[PDB]
Amino acid sequence: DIVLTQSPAALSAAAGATVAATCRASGNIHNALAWYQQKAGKSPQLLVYAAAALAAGVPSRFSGSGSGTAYALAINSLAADDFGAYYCQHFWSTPYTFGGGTKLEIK
Amino acid sequence: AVQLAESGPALVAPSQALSITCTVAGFSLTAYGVAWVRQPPGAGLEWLGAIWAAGATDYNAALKSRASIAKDNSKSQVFLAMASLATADTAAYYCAREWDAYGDYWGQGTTVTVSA
Amino acid sequence: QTVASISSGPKHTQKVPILTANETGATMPVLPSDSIETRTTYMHFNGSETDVECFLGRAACVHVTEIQNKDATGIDNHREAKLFNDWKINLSSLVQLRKKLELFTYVRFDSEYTILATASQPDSANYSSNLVVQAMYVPPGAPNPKEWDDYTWQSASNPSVFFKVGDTSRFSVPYVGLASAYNCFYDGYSHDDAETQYGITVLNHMGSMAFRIVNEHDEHKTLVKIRVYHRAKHVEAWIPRAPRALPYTSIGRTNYPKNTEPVIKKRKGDIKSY
Amino acid sequence: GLPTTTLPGSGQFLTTDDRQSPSALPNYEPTPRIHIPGKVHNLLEIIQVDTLIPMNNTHTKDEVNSYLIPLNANRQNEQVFGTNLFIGDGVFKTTLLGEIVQYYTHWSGSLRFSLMYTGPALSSAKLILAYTPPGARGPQDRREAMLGTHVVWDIGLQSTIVMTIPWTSGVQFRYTDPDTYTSAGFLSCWYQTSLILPPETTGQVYLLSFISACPDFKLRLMKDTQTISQTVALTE
Amino acid sequence: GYSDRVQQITLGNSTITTQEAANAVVCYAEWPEYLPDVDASDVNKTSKPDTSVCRFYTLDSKTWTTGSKGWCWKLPDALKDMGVFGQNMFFHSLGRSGYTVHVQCNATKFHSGCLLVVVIPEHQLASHEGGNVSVKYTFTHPGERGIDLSSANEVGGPVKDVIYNMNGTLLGNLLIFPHQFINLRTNNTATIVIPYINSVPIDSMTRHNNVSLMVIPIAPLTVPTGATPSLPITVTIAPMCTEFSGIRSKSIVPQ
Amino acid sequence: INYYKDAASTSSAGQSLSMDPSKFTEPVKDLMLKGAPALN
Repeated sequence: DIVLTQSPAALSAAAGATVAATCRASGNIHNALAWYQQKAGKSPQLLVYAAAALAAGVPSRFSGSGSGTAYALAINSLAADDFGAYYCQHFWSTPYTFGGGTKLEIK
Repeated sequence: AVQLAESGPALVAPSQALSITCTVAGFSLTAYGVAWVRQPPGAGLEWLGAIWAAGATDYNAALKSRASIAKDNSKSQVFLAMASLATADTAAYYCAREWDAYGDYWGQGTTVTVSA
Repeated sequence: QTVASISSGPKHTQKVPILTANETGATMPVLPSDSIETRTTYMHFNGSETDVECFLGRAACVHVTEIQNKDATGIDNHREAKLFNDWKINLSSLVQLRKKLELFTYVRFDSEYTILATASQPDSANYSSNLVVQAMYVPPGAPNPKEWDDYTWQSASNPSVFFKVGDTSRFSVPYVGLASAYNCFYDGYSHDDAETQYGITVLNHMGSMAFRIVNEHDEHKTLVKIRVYHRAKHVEAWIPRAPRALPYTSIGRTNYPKNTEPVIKKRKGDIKSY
Repeated sequence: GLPTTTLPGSGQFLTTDDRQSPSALPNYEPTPRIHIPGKVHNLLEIIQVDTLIPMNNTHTKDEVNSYLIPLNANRQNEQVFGTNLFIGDGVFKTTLLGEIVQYYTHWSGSLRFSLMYTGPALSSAKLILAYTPPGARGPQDRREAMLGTHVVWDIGLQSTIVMTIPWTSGVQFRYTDPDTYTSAGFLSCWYQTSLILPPETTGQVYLLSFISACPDFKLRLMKDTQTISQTVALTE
Repeated sequence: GYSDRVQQITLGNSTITTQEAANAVVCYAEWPEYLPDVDASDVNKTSKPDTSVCRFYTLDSKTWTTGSKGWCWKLPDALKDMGVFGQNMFFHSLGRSGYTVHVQCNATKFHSGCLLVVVIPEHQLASHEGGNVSVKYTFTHPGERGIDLSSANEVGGPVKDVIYNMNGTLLGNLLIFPHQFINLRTNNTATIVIPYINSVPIDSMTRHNNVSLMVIPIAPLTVPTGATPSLPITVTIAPMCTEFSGIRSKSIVPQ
Repeated sequence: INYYKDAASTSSAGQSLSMDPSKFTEPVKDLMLKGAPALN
């Protein structure tokens, strides 16, 4: 079963900065990977499906990239809305395991 | 409007049977699959399983011998059932909808605490 | 009289026409009669309009240019002032005929040109001028005009046509390609050189048309737009190609702009939705 | 001098006229026709060639994955894909059939729809490819789908099914532009049994969808395409 | 007996067998032929160096690894350093040739993936800058190595987006060109026999490429668990009915 | 009736009468019959 390694556990940053969360995979995911954000006390919200494509209503500063086994969620000009735990999940070949998670703390 | 309302007992003794319903609005369960994902507080998301758009279920590889997902198409309800509850099952249980085979349209969840 | 579908009943057979292998690179000509029960219908249809003589053989606007009729005193080059204007003939400047022609890599046709001239006086005219346009077909190697009234417009061997503005011209030109067809595409160079241009060839060179107003000038300034319409005829086309998906950027090049919009339309929904 | 009367439309330039005209190059002898392979006489020849359908157009960008229809392992009774059969729009708009269709206003005749299976040779699947003719909606449970025109496709040594979309129309011609009166119906694939993968293989296998025209295909009333457009004239 | 999937192609002293094959493609149903007198304009007697040039030349093998976008070769350019064929190509001003292109990719019955093997006559490449920017000579003439479509854009190079076929046309519409598929469950080889396709009877072989061979992964390579995520793709090209005309000194191309 | 001496001056040729899609749809070496197995 495919095990997703998400890095790092946390990044303390400020608004306007550029943040890159990285998700690695034990097996080849073939871009069948999703990115979730989660604010405090909220349901997880799908940001980037298919490892590169933004979801509905997701603002154009999030950008998924990567293929094969290395996947990277980059935020260009982070804003105040963009704070919380971030998750990677693969949707290649059940079980659809998650990553470890990545927090973002206000600097 | 696509809505998925989780509804559980929210407080259950251990070594019992757990049961969460996901009441579905805005779509039919014959056409979309439903995924289950939990989140214990502090810890990250764990995928529990998925019932697909017709009956076939895939489960978390650690929890397969105790979790079970069923549904009722005519009632638009999805039934997560867990057995032999440990205190690691204390989580916020979410239900999703199959969206390009990804998980989306997450409900508000139910906090289910396993305690005595 | 031509059969569209044949009558077919229930088959329970080992000869299976609808299972094949497209790894062979072939499209098997599977009929509807091969997998459903059909009735006899007739075509009533020859296919005469999807013929390439009919497809590529109607007049498309290929060039729109400006020339002027004004007083040429002290004007140095007479070309920037648009007292004359020449055009290197191509079917690649305006993209509607281009996408029809770049469906093939080789095409051979007799050309038919219809040249329409329309006048306009945007300021200070007491009347509309009755003007004559000279359209001089200038093959490569002929002296190009530098003045609107120099020796080159005598056109002793250049074919030239005079027509009134508002009226139109019409003349045919034969297939003037160097090769047996025109190259719509050219995976090559003129010669073996590190800096020579790619793809642009003289294998689709068709000549040039120089345009001037034969009249001197009036008090007012007359803007004459010249629109060239090309109709291909006796069309022979070879090697059908993939259709152009992206917007063109240049004549004679297959280039497309950076950061262009996606040409495949995204669904509203999943792959399961209708 | 012959007495003549000059009719309406004299001095007009209809761009579709086919008349004679004086040659600007008298006595010009053009280059000989050598034999070039691949000569096209008629566009109904080359739309009978299958080309890949970008049927997974669920991505924000155009890539190779638009052509790949994903199959999944533990799936009974579900849907693989679905599309309406407006062949001058949607998934068909950019195919070779759908690009030449957009030069014409009316179409008639049957469509050739192929699916190539691409998974491992030790895998297996049964799929049911359904054509729903118009007047009904797009089918939703595979029971609604097999009431229409369908092919049950067992996947084996021959990786390609060829479904025809037969000409199921009361009107003799359909608009290539999407019009509701003259819609062609719906196309959908469903898991007929499931996809069984061999051991040591996992994940999704893909289908490649193809579209072409049957020999009864008709096209008429040539028109411009909405595919290509232009703002300024191009230069060298 | 009559196995359509087991073929032998012998050209010269070179032989290719395949046991898992589709039917070969003869492009536009014309087999290669020599230039007849009715089409010829060049008055030189052509040299037809049959067994020494009309033979298989195996190129360098490409590694297909799950994120491979594709590869493009140019003919006659991918054979410009290949034996006697490459020498006649530079010592003559004119030359025409057909080709038997044979692309090879074996796997197991556990592998999946699909290669579009396609021959495009006069695949004029697009510059990645757009505008009126040309592609330089050395990028359109890469030789045996070909163009790797997974590589980055270089200054003066072509665009390498495989979805737009390096020319502004979509990938799915390449099947109008004579093509095959190496679908790994079906065949491990693709054979395409190309005639001489040009608007001139004979041509310069150094300034111009007649056809392009593109080997494009459509469906991605999925290997079984524990396998290396890599399949070699080997391309073997043989000239066919090859004429050469206008013998002079050896031409000097760039690089 | 042609009113000019040049063959370029004439109008269109008409229906081309060939309509052979087999060089594009079946450009294969060995003849694959419809109904037969493609590869044996």
